Amino acid sequence: ADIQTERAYQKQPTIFQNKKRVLLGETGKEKLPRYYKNIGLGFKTPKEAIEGTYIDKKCPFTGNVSIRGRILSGVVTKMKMQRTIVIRRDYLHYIRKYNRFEKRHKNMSVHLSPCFRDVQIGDIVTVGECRPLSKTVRFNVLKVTKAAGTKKQ
Amino acid sequence: GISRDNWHKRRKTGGKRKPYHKKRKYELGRPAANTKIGPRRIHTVRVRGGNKKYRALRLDVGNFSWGSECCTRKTRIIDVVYNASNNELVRTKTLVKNCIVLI
Amino acid sequence: ARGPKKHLKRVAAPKHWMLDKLTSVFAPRPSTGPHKLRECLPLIIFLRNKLKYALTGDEVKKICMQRFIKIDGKVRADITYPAGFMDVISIDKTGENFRLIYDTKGRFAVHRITPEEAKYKLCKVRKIFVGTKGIPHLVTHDARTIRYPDPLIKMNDTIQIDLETGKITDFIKFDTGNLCMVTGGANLGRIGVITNRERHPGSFDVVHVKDANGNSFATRLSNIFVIGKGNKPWISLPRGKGIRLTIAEERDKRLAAKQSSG
Amino acid sequence: GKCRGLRTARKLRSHRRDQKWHDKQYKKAHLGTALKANPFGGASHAKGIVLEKVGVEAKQPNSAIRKCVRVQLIKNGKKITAFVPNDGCLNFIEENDEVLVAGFGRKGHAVGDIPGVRFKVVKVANVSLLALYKGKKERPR
Amino acid sequence: GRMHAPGKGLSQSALPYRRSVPTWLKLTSDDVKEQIYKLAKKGLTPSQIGVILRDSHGVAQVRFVTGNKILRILKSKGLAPDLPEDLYHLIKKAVAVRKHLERNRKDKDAKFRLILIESRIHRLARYYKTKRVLPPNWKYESSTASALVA
Amino acid sequence: PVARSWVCRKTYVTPRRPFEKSRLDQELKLIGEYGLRNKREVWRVKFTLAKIRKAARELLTL
Amino acid sequence: VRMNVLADALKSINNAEKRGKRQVLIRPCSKVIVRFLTVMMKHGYIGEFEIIDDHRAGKIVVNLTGRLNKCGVISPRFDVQLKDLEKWQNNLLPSRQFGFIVLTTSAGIMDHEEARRKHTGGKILGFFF
RNA sequence: CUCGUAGUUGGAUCUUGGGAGCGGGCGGGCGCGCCCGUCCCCGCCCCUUGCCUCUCGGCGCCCGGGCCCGAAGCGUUUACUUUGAAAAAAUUAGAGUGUUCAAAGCAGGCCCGAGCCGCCUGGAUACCGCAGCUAGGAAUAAUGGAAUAGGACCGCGGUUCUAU
RNA sequence: GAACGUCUGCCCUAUCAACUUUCGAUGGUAGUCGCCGUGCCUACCAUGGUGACCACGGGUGACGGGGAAUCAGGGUUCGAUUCCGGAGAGGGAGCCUGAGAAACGGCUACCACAUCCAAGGAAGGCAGCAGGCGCGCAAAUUACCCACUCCCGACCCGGGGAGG
Repeated sequence: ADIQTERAYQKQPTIFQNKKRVLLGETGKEKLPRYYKNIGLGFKTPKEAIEGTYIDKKCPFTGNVSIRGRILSGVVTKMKMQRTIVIRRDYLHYIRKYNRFEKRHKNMSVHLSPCFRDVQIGDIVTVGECRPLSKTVRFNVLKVTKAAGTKKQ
Repeated sequence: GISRDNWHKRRKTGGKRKPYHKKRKYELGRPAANTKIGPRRIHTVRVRGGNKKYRALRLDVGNFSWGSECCTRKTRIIDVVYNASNNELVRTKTLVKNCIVLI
Repeated sequence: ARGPKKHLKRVAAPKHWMLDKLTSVFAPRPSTGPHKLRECLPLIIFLRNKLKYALTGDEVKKICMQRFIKIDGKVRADITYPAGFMDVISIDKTGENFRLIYDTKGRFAVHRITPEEAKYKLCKVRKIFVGTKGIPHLVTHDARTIRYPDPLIKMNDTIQIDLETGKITDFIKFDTGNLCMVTGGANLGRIGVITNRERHPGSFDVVHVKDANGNSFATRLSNIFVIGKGNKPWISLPRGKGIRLTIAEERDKRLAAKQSSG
Repeated sequence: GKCRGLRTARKLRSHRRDQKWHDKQYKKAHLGTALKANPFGGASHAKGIVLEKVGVEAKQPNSAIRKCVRVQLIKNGKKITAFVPNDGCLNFIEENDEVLVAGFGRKGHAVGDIPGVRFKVVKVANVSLLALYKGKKERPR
Repeated sequence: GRMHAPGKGLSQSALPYRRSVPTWLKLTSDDVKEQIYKLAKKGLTPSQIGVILRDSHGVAQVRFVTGNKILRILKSKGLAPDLPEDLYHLIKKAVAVRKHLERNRKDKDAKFRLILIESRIHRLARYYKTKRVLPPNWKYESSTASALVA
Repeated sequence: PVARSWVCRKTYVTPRRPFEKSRLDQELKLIGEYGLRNKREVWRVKFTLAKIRKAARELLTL
Repeated sequence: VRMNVLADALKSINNAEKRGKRQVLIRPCSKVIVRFLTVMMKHGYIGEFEIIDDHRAGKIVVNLTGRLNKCGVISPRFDVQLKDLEKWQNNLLPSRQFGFIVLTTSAGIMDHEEARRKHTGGKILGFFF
């Protein structure tokens, strides 16, 4: 998009787009490459990456992340906080002193690539772990499930 | 006297990760200045792991390549026409990553 | 921790060395190489209690200087070295040559070997990240960055060097139903055809084991160690026949052979 | 009320904690007041300095005048009252000498028929009364 | 159950266990659908549509004559109403209750019914919110008291 | 820090209600039948027997 | 709301039983309390019984017999980890010579002996005598 | 004394559904066969209750394919019961075990002048919460699907495409 | 080995109910930075993260995990205390050398001290073994060897108030 104007310049360096003088090899006529780091455990390159210029250095479908350690999921709750989302992994604690359970949940912080949009409240988002990104966001968004009414078309 | 610290920062909810230990040499924040163009001056610094790395003081020339033919020469940093974080590093003439120069 | 430690404890040491509770608190630690603390043998305690040559350690240190004992085809000046499973030691003053190999349970069973079989050691492949100069050169968990292996070996096989650092000989490849001896884990003494290998994405790979006596189970990938292709391992198995006879069964054989025939 | 669902612990355990806050066997050992106002800081012994020797009344049912000493604590400094056993054992006591008094045995409380007395003496001139009467030793009186 | 009323009596109905077709005057599905559409067309409520269909034609259950019922077939036609029965009847008695109170302010014990009125419409409003016959937010602070009232 | 041993156990198990003289009827008939030294042995035998019997029994139900 | 027709069965049967009526009629029912009825029959505490069909609740008539003492209902609904099974046996039901606590789990309905025999445990809901 | 947010909870029902089912494990007349035991309990099943559509092939089996497979179970989901990796040695529950009792200890014995340049094989399991991981299970709990119409045979593709 | 790292657990407390902030508390962007990840750090941007699911606030004789006295299964009291981690080096702060250090059995300040001395100046830090002194009811000895154990060197040729 009109994305090329962050406070540096960004592109893909694998196969050179300036290798032809006439403006047919540069961004120009035929779009430059955009390398997709080997993605897997069921994961691949959906619409977004191919259809657009959606690069991020901490993207899970691109960038220098490594989805390892554990693999989890959660629910979409609060859509503020540009480029970062907060998700509740509601579980119910279990006790042995008493033979009953307790309620306790941990809220999770994830960055979400400009790839994914039209995210709405109340669905599932699957998540992975990669290199520590910041104080809170230690995770990565992968899939979005439910963005429509509950029982109709 | 400068050294990096993470637990020094407030916690997620406005609390404070209180101290529990002594500030170590693992966490360094080594102080320096920014290398403009001038007389070539460098010093090695003895850092973590006994390894020693090269901190610049001043320098003029390096290795500038060309992409559309991929060929480097050794040219002069006369000036600095843009840096990508603040509006005054242009004039300050630092030497940083993705620094923009009219050379 | 501000810096590496130097004293290891009696009680902190692994229990597979007959840990003692009145002698002291400290420990004989090794020199930190391949076949690490959890899977090593202090050769000082080997000469001290394992064959009981010198009653106490004050004399155990002497055979190295006496230059009758050697370690891994090279002279020994340290009475100890990082050395564990499959370690050949050739005492050519009483003629006793040992492999340090695992018991029914993992006691470094007293194994006597023919030095002819001992010359060619079997070494597991750690990895080939890809060699320098466009030419690969493999690594072993006994720390052998071996140059020039055979140009078809995939990881988790075992190479066969002669205490040497050149090219190699007949090599195994990890596949179905080929003999194994665990390196650690709880499956020591359970040797059998693999028969199945869950190379399952999403976790650490697992190797099913159909025992030589019948019992079927599954082990983590890292635990299993290739010992023999086909239905024969070239590695000799000591008393216990490579099968841990059950504690329920061991009642008769710990008692009609110890304290009944001696 | 008396509810019995399963995941209820958010109600269950916290209400149970709050409703625990009524036993003496909870209060007397789970809030600072008990320790910080026990007549001493807590010790089976109470060494100190005798500051005077007097008699304490009894109630007329069991009429009596028992032998009790004001001890000046060393661990804090306050004054306490302790009876002395071993019939004949008040005349020995030379005051301004470091003495042992233990609480009267009733563990933070007192016996009836000598009210106010929650302490009792063993050492005087660093010499026990249980040795003074039995004669296996003697004070440096 | 039974909060909003202190009485517990029930006298609603217990349809003939025999789910068979009524068969007194059969009056089969054709004119039944015609009357159902007419009743809904002229501006009628299912609660009284059923009463009329039981009175003149005679029905114990519309599901018996035809599988789709009144609400179902109106919803397949396009004649969905403004607000449903339980919100609307309580609204149109609330209008009367509030008229009462603010004409006789001293009735301290009819504010106690007004309050259960915002409570009943509040319960059913946050119910029909999930039913999604009402928008995802539907606001009654007595600000919706007379928007539909001329 | 030390290198001495550390292990001890209890043998002369306490009487759980000695104030009736009837458990003492047992205790004095033990010396009336075998005349040994004190009642440490009484309690040691009653511990050993309980331990063996219970080692069998609590494993029985499984 | 009205709740737990299982509990209401275990209260209505014991309401009528100590009054001695030969059969009993209970307004509500479920397939699962039917299943308890069948587990009860396999031991023979109750006899055969009839399932009156009224789609509104489903009524049950069941004969009461001198083969019974009482059967309990446990809300909340626990789980027997197959460690605690012997514990529950020894602390709820009066006898190991009759009466056998009940479990709903991943191997069908069952009482605790047959549960232990198939080596699978689960929720406690019943225990009879 | 009423209302009401979280608050903990909750109607019925959406298979506990048939066969003579078979081999095998059983209560039982009979001598695991006939069978009574809602498929008494599962591998193979049969009315049903999920998948090879995809590569090379395993006794099949037909003529590179296909009824099942694989590396492997990829067409919702969770709760919760049965599998193993892990539960740092050790305090212990603790096997074998004369410390002359007892605790203590992982110990010793067997020999003959040793005279053989010796022998026995030991110096064991289990538990190690919750939660992280692994495979079964689908009874109970929740939740979930094609209501103004779309799940499927590339239905026939106008249209714009974009390689191998 | 050593930090950095993914999910998940702490004791009391509403006479703590709305907080965290330009002084980075919320993330992105760009740039320095140290071994990196990261407002570790500065600017321009979006003003955000959290809790009535107990946040924010607190307070704890807060050392913590394996475990001890008990104890029908329940639980109860704890666990400075030989294992391990994290810790501090009379209290902070600052640093060269070192593989590893913010090393006080390397120092430089400062703190409050006080060691001396013929006052021009200097120069010290037992929560190691002994101990003293003070406290307190309360815990051992200025005994030796490193003969067990270890642990150190340029290294069976020397070194140990580690341990005995």
